[PDB]
Amino acid sequence: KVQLVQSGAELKKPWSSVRVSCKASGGSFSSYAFNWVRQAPGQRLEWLGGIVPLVSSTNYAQRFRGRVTISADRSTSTVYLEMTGLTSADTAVYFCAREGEGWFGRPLRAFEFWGQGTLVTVSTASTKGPSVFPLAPSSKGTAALGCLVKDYFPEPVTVSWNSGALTSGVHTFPAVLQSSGLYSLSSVVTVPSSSLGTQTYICNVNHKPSNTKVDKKVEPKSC
Amino acid sequence: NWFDITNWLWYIKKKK
Amino acid sequence: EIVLTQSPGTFALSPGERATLSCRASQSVSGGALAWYQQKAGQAPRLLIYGTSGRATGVPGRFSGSGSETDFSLTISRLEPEDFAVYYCQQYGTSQSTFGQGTRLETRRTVAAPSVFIFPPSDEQLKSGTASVVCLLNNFYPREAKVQWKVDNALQSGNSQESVTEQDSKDSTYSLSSTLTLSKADYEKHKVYACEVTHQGLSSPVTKSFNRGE
Repeated sequence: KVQLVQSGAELKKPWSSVRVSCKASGGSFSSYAFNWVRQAPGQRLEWLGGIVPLVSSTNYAQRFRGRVTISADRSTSTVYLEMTGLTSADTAVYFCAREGEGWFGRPLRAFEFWGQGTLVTVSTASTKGPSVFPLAPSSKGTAALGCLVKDYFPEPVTVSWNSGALTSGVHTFPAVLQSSGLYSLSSVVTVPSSSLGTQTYICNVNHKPSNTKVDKKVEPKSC
Repeated sequence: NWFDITNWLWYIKKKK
Repeated sequence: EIVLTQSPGTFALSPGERATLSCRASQSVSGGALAWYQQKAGQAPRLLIYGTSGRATGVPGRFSGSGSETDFSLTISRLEPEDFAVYYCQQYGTSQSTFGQGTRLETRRTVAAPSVFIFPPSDEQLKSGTASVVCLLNNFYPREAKVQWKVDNALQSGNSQESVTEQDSKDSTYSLSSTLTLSKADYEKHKVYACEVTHQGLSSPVTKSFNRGE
């Protein structure tokens, strides 16, 4: 079975360069086309270019001409993407993809095999854990409460409630990128109003890039 | 069309 | 450059119904070199169809592709629950390959107005020098919604950000969070904080507000 395994997430400053690897296994390598495609958060797929290793033939999207270089190492069955001149417009998940193989070994051109994706974040920001602030339930039969996971960098964070015991009514929203260069997200849950005096609600936040784990008890508002 | 290169390789190898 | 335009942008259907998705090219695509991909949240694309009508290995028989020249189609003869996803077309008939912008298939349901909640900034955050006011629009359908912030009855601009959950897999709704960001100074300067919400399910706009320090 053809498998493509990419290198790990990358954090880069603007105007620096990034190299992403893609190691292929489970078939022939050199006579098939490998391509790179990216996807900015919540946006469409964008083809960057490709290589045919056997003949050392590359092909690049005109909007990246000069910034993108693709190469291949036949001895290790690995294809590489190099992108220079990085800016925040290049923050995206980068995928390697290989064309399919049809009947009689015919190459299919369309992209049948895909890597797991590589997040590349381009920013001046430094890695930073979140502050976790409570969104306390209204002092006034359903109540909404939550946690604001603020000013972390880079993506991603995970949020659970009561160590995973509370899942119904939970909405953990996509983060937004603030003008500070830092991310913020909210996670809310709707619970019975009558449970507010008796049940404890704790949001469990994990930001693996900074090794930051926070538990925040969200208590009814009071003054 | 660059996306046809590997088909030509496959054709040329299968041909002879 | 060949521009691919997918339509509709969003489709609301139910399992058991047929879906036909379309992909129109700004100029003829050479030799039927057109593929269709499926993508679910957080996953890599999956090839469904290659060369206009070839069914990729392991793709169910209910998927088929058709078309020619500048007009291409993906048909799902009878939807299943796992078919609700984003679908992309792609042309590779010339050296500069391009993708369409995507069509999302959502599950249809009855119009549902949001339940709106407003959250003052916590004292904890305020003691740090910043203030975030949060407005939650919970469990509404369809996806389109409008949030207006008002501070002392004055409409705010450029100081809010929002995001929306994926469609809920059980009840077909969406939720939306909007955050109004102000300095602690500006937050202590004003008194009345309001989020006004408009949505097709509402016969009149819903305003949730609080007075700072109450």
